[PDB]
Amino acid sequence: VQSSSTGKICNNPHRILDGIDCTLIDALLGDPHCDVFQNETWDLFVERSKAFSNCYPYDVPDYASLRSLVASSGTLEFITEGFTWTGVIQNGGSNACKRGPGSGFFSRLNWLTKSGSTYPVLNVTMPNNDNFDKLYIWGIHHPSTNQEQTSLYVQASGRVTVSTRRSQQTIIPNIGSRPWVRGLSSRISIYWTIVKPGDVLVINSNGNLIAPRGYFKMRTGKSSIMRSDAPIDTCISECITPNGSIPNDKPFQNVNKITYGACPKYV
Amino acid sequence: QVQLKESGPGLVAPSQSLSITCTVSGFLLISNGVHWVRQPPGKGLEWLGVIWAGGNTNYNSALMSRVSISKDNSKSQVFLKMKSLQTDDTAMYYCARDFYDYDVFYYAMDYWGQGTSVTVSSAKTTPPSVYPLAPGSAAQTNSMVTLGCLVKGYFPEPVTVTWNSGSLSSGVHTFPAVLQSDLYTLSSSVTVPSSTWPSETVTCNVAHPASSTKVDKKIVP
Amino acid sequence: QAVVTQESALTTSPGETVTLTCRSSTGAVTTSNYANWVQEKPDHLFTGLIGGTNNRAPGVPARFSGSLIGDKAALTITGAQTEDEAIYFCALWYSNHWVFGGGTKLTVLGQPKSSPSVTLFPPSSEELETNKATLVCTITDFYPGVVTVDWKVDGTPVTQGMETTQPSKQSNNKYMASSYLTLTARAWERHSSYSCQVTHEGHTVEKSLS
Ligand SMILES: *[C@@H]1O[C@H](CO)[C@@H](O)[C@H](O)[C@H]1NC(C)=O
Ligand SMILES: [Zn+2]
Ligand SMILES: [Zn+2]
Ligand SMILES: [Zn+2]
Repeated sequence: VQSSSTGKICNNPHRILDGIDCTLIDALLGDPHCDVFQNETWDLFVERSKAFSNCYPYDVPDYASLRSLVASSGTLEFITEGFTWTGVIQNGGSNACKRGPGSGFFSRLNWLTKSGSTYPVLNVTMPNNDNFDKLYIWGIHHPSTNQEQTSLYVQASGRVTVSTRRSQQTIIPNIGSRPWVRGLSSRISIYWTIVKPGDVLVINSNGNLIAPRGYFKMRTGKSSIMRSDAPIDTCISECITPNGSIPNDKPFQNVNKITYGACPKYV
Repeated sequence: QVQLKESGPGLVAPSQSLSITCTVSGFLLISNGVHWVRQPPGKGLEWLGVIWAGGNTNYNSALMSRVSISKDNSKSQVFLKMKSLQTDDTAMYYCARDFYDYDVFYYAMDYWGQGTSVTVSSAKTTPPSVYPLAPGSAAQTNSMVTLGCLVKGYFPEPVTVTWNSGSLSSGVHTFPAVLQSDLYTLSSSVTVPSSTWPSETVTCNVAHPASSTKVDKKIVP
Repeated sequence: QAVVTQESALTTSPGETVTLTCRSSTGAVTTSNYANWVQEKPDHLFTGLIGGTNNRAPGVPARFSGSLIGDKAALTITGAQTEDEAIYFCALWYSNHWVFGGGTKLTVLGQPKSSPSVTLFPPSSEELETNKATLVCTITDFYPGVVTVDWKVDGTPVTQGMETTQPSKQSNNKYMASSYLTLTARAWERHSSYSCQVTHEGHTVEKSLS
């Protein structure tokens, strides 16, 4: 049995993307310090421990699953789209996610807020005419107070509906105070929607929408994600494990149940 | 960096239509609103109206019937359009950026433009009539006699008063123009020693570029 | 919508601690009003100073502070410096409508008081021939830059035909100004004595003729 690793993860021959201090999801949403991972691509994406977010406090229900769907796709290719928001202020941002001289937010998300006196009943629609699936990511904002809810969205309680021809997610914000994070007691909740060809993404809301800026091109799940603090070395090796590289010469390995590439069977 | 510039007419006749442009740079119009503030000569500031980032606008109740703000998000231009102009409208026109803080929730006018002056006059370019000013009442108080020169009714600004073609410089005091009737009157006074006037000639020179006229007028006792 | 009111002018000296104030006809100035304090410097080049009542804008020196003091909003320069001389405008938000104040002129006494040199000029024969008479009173070299000009005819007080230029800084930084009294030759003949009364720092210095 193969029962030992070099200790490092060899840079060759699989395109191994080290996230350094960004996890996938942070690099996905576009946390200011993962701006480097934009449009990046990989066979295997290793998430380190250092990893810390540092933008608007958010939570992703169905995290481990949205994470895996992206990880497999292996590309982070984002495609901007001409969304037309008429009636609200776009490009909103915050001090808990500074960028440049001040207030910032996730590069791949667009915070809409009221335009002066009002927040209209948004209802955009965006058809997928292409020959590939589209992975739209959006979110809902949950202010912690009826004051915040109304300063930003006017309406006393908002609602977000993101429908396609076969689905229908209607999440309604939930005002209340969550624990302080980077000075905030507020939160945003990340949702997703895959749109099949000849389908139409439809966003209708009248509050709290944290709109999509476009879509992520999705290829076929040949790639994979892995958490490991293993050093990366310049070397050729086929079987990668959280513990490092192990040779695929023996038929059974007992090093780890998680591996990448032509690997010995786990025992 | 943020930056706002106003480009407008400069001079428009009463009953015509005023159209100023505020060309913003370094921020998007869909991210911020732009405000219009005017400052008539020797008055306070007046808020004209505002165009929000959503396109909707909010105008000053009073002037609302005549104002009209718009904008071309793609060109980065905010447009202030005024109709049925009347003289009162002469004032400096300013566009300033509307700011909102998302964490403390307050409005504010952070970036002010440079401004652009707009005079609403129905006057044709007319040269200034220049009358010389001498003391008249010789009290013989002290060695400093003071002469003056009235530059009545010209248009538009500016005029260039000079005494003795520049020879006299010491205390030439040339005050700002005013708006009597519909033209600009102004004056300038040079002070000299009694042992200089009427002894020597002190001449007043008034060049008014706009109407290529240049009158000199010797000030007699 | 309402009427924001504030001090016409305030005169401090370096070091002193001045406090401009901003009142509301409609009532007390709350946080709801987002009191904005714009600073107008020479030749109308405005600059934001404080937003939302007390949020100090970046460039603004530590010495400027926004606050509510009772039912009115206020700005406090702590240790005013000559470079603080400016017109300080107050703006108050009232439901998607801004309302500015009259502005306060802040003088920061940086030099010795200087008394104006008044000069009344009688109408020129020339100007009279065309049947019009314009009295020119030139007030100059005064400091600080604030005078009040009043006209008098035969001892009685004038209330028409007078126009006074706002004061203008000089090169020596003192001030100059001017006032005109315009009457028709006929009306000019109708009286005997004419006077220009310049009031600066309590005293009044007048010049007159006949
Ligand atoms: C990502 O891809 C799009 C593809 O059309 C391009 O517009 C954008 O600049 C790309 N960004 C980077 C950092 O490669
Ligand atoms: Zn392989
Ligand atoms: Zn002088
Ligand atoms: Zn009389």
